[PDB]
Amino acid sequence: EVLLKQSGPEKVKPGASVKIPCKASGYTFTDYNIDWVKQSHGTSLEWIGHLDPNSGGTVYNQKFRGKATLTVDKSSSTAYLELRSLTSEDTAVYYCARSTMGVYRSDGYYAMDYWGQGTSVTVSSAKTTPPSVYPLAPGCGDTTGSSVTLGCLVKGYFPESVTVTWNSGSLSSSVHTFPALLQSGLYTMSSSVTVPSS
Amino acid sequence: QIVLTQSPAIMSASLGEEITLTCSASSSISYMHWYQQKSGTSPKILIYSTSNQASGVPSRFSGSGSGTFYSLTISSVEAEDAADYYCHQWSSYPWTFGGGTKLEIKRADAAPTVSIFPPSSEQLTSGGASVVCFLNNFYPKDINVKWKIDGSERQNGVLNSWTDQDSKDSTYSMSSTLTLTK
Amino acid sequence: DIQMTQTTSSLSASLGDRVTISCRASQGVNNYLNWYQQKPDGSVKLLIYYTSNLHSGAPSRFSGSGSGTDYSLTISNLEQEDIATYFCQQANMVPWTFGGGTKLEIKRADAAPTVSIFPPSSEQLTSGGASVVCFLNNFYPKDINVKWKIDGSERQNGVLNSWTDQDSKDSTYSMSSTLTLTKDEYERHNSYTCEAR
Amino acid sequence: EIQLQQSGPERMKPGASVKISCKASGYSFTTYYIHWVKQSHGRSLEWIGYIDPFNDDTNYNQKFKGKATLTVDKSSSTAYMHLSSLTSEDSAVYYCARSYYGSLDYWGQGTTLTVSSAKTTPPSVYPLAPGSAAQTNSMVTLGCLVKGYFPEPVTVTWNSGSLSSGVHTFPAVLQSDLYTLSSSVTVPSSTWPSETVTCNVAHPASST
Amino acid sequence: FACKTANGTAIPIGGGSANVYVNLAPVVNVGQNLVVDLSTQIFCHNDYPETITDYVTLQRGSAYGGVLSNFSGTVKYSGSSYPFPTTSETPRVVYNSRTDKPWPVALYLTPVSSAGGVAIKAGSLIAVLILRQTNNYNSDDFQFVWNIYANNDVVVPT
Ligand SMILES: CO[C@H]1O[C@H](CO)[C@@H](O)[C@H](O)[C@@H]1O
Repeated sequence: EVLLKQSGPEKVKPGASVKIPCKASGYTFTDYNIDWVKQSHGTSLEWIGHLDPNSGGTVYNQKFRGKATLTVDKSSSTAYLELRSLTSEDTAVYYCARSTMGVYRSDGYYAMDYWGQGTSVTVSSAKTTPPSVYPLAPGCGDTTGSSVTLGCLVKGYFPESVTVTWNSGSLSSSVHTFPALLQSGLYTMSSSVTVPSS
Repeated sequence: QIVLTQSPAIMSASLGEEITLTCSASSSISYMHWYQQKSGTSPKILIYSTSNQASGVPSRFSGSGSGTFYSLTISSVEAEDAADYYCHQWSSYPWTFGGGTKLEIKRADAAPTVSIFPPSSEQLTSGGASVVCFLNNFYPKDINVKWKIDGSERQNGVLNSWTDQDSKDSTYSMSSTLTLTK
Repeated sequence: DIQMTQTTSSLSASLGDRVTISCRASQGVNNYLNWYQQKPDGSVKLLIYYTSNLHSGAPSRFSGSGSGTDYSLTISNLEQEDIATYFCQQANMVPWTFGGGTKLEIKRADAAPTVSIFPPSSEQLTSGGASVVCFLNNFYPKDINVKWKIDGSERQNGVLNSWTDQDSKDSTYSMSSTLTLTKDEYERHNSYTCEAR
Repeated sequence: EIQLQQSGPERMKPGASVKISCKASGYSFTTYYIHWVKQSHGRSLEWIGYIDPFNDDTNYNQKFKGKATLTVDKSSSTAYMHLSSLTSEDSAVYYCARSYYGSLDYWGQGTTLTVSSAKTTPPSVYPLAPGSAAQTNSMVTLGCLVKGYFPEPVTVTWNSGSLSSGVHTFPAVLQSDLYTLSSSVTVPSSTWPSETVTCNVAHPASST
Repeated sequence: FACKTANGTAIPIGGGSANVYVNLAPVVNVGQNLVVDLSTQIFCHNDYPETITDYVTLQRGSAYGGVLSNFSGTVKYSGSSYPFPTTSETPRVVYNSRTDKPWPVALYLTPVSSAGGVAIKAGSLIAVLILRQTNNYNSDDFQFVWNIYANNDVVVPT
């Protein structure tokens, strides 16, 4: 079906530049426009610019005029967002979306109707550090009931992107994932699961 | 630049109740549009042109307003409606979004199902240790956790983390940890 | 509805002459009168709109004039490509109404018909019928009347006629007439004649 | 450039209904109206109505109300005319045209419609030769009579096209719901009967 | 003969003036049309259909503001299209009922070269249209003026 796919999370140095693709599929790429939206601090949404795939014309937000440029490639159904000089204020998740605006719509439906999953951008000079995984196990005083509780601990990783899977992805319920918290310049997170005694 | 204001930033509603979110604007605009963002998911259109449900949106969502004042109404709250709701205008350039309003579900209280874990051998090999305590599937969000070592309280090194409100059973969960040397 | 009448159905002209065609409306049209040209093969296209405006691609030989209830079309140098039919149409009020048409023809030296008469074939009689036919080839102008006489008596029924358009190579008109009877009715008479003036 | 393409000729039966199409190309389809015009036998133009491709608003001539119905399909830039409860008086040519500045600006090629209960019928051919005496001494006139066929058209030729000059072929005329045609050629009297001549008739509808 | 808009503002018998605020599309691409439909907005009726027939024509239509500076197009009126702004008066629409019927006018404006940014500002005047009414019965000829305003901004990608 109609689907927009962006790249994975990024880590960049201050003063660098980065380009984010967003590939379209499942619909006529030239029959709709493209929007870009930036979500900062996990709450604040704001609009970057609007792009016309047929001609490549753009409507920018004057807040982002010197920061971002929007480009298109019809030959691959791909749109790009490029950020010119990253600083600490440029850390956010950047979303591409499909917009019906551009022509006259008889029903009056002018909206961003399909979004791509965001690409998180982290700007830091610190170096990458692989995580350490320690398993969690119950103690001697189990008092085991019909079900038991296990978990995992991930400690000391950077930047912030970690996914935890249990039992090769066979379990999708009774699972808790905990958001990571900064600790002396490194992240740490844990997960937990409840399974019947076995 | 038109500023859209949502009040209050956090709002609560029990299952089956009717609740009305609000978004006010600095200057007059002709339409208001509403977006829904569930946790760990992109935003999604919910209402367009101030009164129209989008494609596939259940009929229990409605919108109304005019001029400088609009509102979004959820007639009967289901447990999957715990999300962040945003207001948006394109009637004036540049197009702006609201600050957001988080919706929380009220249910019956529940006791936390506690667990504890001693440091495993893997971290013991490196010389450091961390003791982890879980608290799963409890309501409501606010809870305080304390540690005791050899009959004495420890007041440092404790870090705590809360998950988001569940979209199935409307509960919270918390993980508390303590990191120590050998 | 607005009745639209053109003065003449046919216009004789010669190549290079100046031809003018007039239209008339039963009620004033605030301009909004158009002129179309239909080639003999049946294709139609617009020549002039809004009483004076040349459509793109139309030759410059055409011009328009008029106001109120009276309008005219003019061709400066009549050419061979310009031999066709012309219609005036009003667009001031719905329903839109058209004129009756005016077909152009080339002027010529008069020619008398080359008349011929044919008795029925044997095969028609074998199939139980009879048709006597009369040809009138290469006459001018196009007006002509044909009368069938049987044994000195007149007749007015059982006759089909067929006229061709003006011939391009020599500008002459032709016509045929067919009188169809049954075999028994045909055989009870002796004199069949075709006289035409 | 701007072009309007219609469906081909139609052959229907009384009491039936027919639908014809007009495919527009070369311009913004919803910006301009589309009209329909009917030319009878005897060639007088009558105006049917117009349709707005933007929202399918229609206006009809009071003469054709109930009979005609216009619709448009803006997805593929095509308009449709529907004429139902056909009678013999509905045989004509029907035109689709674009409108600009009060004038029918561009026209389709025209769709011919025939309403007749008659069925395919091969023609009879009868030769025509002079009677006891020739009408003229210098030239002789020979005729060919093609009778009682259906439907149109029919081609005729003399000596397989050898007599390319001096030949006349009158248009066909209906009688008893069947068509009748005749053709004539003229040759010098020194040629006939010395040199053979034959009238060749072909009817595609019956493969004759 | 009287006319009124969708929000209920009327022009009495004899002519007058009124304001119309129109919702437009937020973006129009290069090579696309900005449709301003006024048939859903302006309604007119005839007071004495039993004895009088009314003829209604668009006598003038003018461009202002952003539409003047960034757009070109055509007007669509009762069977045909004409330039906008109009260089002459149109043919007649007949009103013969006591119930409201729309005024069938629409503007199809397309961006010119060197258009960009905010093409039309919110609340700005974009057109004035003059409705001229004449009747069969007597010498009355009245003018109904319509002022068209943009109800939002419009932008054009560059
Ligand atoms: C009675 O006179 C009024 O009402 C008719 C209604 O058609 C108008 O034509 C006329 O101009 C006046 O407005």
